[PDB]
Amino acid sequence: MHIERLAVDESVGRAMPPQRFIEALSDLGVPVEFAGEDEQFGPGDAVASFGHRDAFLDADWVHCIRAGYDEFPVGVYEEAGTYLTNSTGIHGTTVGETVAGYMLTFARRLHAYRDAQHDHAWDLPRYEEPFTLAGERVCVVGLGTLGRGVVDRAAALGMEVVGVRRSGDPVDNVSTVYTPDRLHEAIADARFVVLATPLTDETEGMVAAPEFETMREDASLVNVARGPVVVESDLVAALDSGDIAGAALDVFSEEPLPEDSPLWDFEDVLITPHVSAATSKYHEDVAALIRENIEKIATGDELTNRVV
Amino acid sequence: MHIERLAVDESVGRAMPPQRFIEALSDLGVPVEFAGEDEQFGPGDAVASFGHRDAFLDADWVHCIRAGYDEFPVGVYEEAGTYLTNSTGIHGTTVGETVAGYMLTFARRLHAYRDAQHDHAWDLPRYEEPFTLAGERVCVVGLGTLGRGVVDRAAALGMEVVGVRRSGDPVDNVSTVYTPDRLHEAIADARFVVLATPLTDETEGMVAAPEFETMREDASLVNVARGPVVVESDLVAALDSGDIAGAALDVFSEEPLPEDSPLWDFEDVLITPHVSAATSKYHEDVAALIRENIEKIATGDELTNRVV
Ligand SMILES: NC(=O)C1=CN([C@@H]2O[C@H](COP(=O)(O)OP(=O)(O)OC[C@H]3O[C@@H](n4cnc5c(N)ncnc54)[C@H](OP(=O)(O)O)[C@@H]3O)[C@@H](O)[C@H]2O)C=CC1
Ligand SMILES: NC(=O)C1=CN([C@@H]2O[C@H](COP(=O)(O)OP(=O)(O)OC[C@H]3O[C@@H](n4cnc5c(N)ncnc54)[C@H](OP(=O)(O)O)[C@@H]3O)[C@@H](O)[C@H]2O)C=CC1
Ligand SMILES: CCCC[C@@H](O)C(=O)O
Ligand SMILES: [Mg+2]
Ligand SMILES: [Mg+2]
Ligand SMILES: [Mg+2]
Ligand SMILES: [Mg+2]
Ligand SMILES: [Mg+2]
Ligand SMILES: [Mg+2]
Ligand SMILES: [Mg+2]
Repeated sequence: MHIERLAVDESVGRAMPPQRFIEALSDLGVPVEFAGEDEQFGPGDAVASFGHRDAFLDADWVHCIRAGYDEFPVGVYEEAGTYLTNSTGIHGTTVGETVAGYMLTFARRLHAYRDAQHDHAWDLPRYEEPFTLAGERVCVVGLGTLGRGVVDRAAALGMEVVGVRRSGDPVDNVSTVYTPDRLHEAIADARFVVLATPLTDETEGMVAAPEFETMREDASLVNVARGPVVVESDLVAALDSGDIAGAALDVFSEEPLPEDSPLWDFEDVLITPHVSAATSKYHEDVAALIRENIEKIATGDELTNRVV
Repeated sequence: MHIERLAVDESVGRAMPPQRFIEALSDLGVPVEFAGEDEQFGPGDAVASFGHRDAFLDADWVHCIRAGYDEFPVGVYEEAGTYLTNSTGIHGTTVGETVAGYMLTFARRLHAYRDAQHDHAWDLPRYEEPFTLAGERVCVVGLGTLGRGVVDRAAALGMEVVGVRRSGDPVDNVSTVYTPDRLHEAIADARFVVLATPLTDETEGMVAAPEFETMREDASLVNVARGPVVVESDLVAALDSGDIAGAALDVFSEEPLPEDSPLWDFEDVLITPHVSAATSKYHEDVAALIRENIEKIATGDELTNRVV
């Protein structure tokens, strides 16, 4: 690989202003150019993009500007001989902070107060409603960049932390790590269950009616992974039946979440519009990954975040 | 002083169910009795109360179940020989968590999402709006139990932390401690300014138009102290003018906050109903101070949290 050009697909617009991103890449040593839906690639092309296009298969290298690459046909890239990288490793602080925010919102009742603020109502909680995260248990399912960002902040707040990962191996600040076949043991005693796994064959529909049964009735689910990791209809049923207490949800089976979803109306559900990782500096964070991999290519070393 | 009785004033019901507090004081070595608003007191009586009654001055000891004793006439107690203690030392975790919650709410825009949830609207923030607390500066004004509860959590979240206290003496996790005569220096570069001082002759009206001028236009004020530490009309004016960005307010010059107050309507104000220290274990927290002081009276040692 000898890269002569970085093309920036217009789909990066879904996550950030393209112009800001192009300006963040200006002294790379190769030209950085905007590319639209209908363009052609070839030897020496690198491409930064949000979604997949078949035209990218003519390029040497595609960088997906998301951590999740579940919408990329990974097998076709391998067969085409086209390198594919992702943006894992940059979302730990933003997502960890958002999730700390969700848990504190539930513990301190901030969402109920915000509801009351609209009515100008000085509504006091029941004595038993407010609690402290200190001493409460969180189970973090997926212990990568997102999961660890959550873990570190939960641990800092004095929470008891357990979690689940594919390898079952120790993780700093996690008292007990479980393999995925022991999910029900992991979630059983947790006040919060946080989902931070990629969407894969194995994780799709992982959290469904049996898991909501196992969960504490006073527990909340947090999904910052992908919508289809949860069976959304089972989630609705569990919330209506009281199998769990509530949820903070950033990702959904259909996005935007349809207006007629029952999820919008549960008091103890927080809906956020796939923004748990949002940051005014996203363009710089992704640009740094692109720069790193340019140097890797130039010096003939293995790419950071290589999917295939 | 030899205590023969602990009277539990009915005003404790403003903070916790009195039956829960009475039962948590069962092993004091003296009887614990409820006291209505028309109750007589004499030698041997200790009282546990939320607010002041002149009737208390015939008792030997009043324990205020709040940290703030500004509604108690301290000069009137000293002259009368009646001991006064407060409940400072028990609100660090509850207030610390709530303030962390407020700051994360603003950084991650959760309040705006909650507003959109009511309308079933999938409304992304503007790109420049979401940020991370990590790397941002907070000034904590008041470095006692509440202030340290805030500091420790802000520091753990990766914030730069400075603060203000009377003595100027070092405090763990505060990088620069200022005395109150350098308030403007302390607050000028802060993204968040947090108030955690008592209401005193010195602190009343501390934060007014000139301080809102000094503060960053992108900064937010957090008030978990007492309403009159801030000049409320100057706050409204500052929020209208954009001298600051917003505020999280748990305390007000008049509580409950009047429906007609303009503070309810600012998008970037969070109103909470004097609940930043709310917890379902408050009865246990308050009882343990009372137990402590009972033992110190027996051994004839100096009381904890003695006011006069
Ligand atoms: N809401 C949002 O805006 C965002 C969502 N995401 C989503 O989060 C996902 C995770 O991203 P990131 O943390 O960067 O990814 P990482 O690759 O850093 O980590 C993935 C983690 O998931 C674990 N894992 C894999 N399969 C399973 C399983 N079956 N059960 C439990 N754990 C499993 C891995 O285990 P091991 O450690 O053993 O390998 C690893 O700990 C992305 O794929 C994306 O879908 C990402 C960014 C933002
Ligand atoms: N919203 C709520 O529900 C609650 C509100 N509060 C309020 O918080 C107040 C503080 O409580 P707590 O932290 O327990 O009290 P503490 O006595 O532990 O701490 C008070 C702090 O205020 C500092 N201070 C005093 N005067 C000034 C000033 N002029 N400028 C800067 N700092 C000053 C003191 O400085 P130094 O240490 O140097 O003397 C001390 O560090 C209470 O009096 C009460 O009004 C308390 C509990 C709950
Ligand atoms: C969109 C950029 C991050 C958000 C999510 O898409 C991801 O997988 O990273
Ligand atoms: Mg309710
Ligand atoms: Mg259940
Ligand atoms: Mg707006
Ligand atoms: Mg930051
Ligand atoms: Mg003054
Ligand atoms: Mg002044
Ligand atoms: Mg209104």
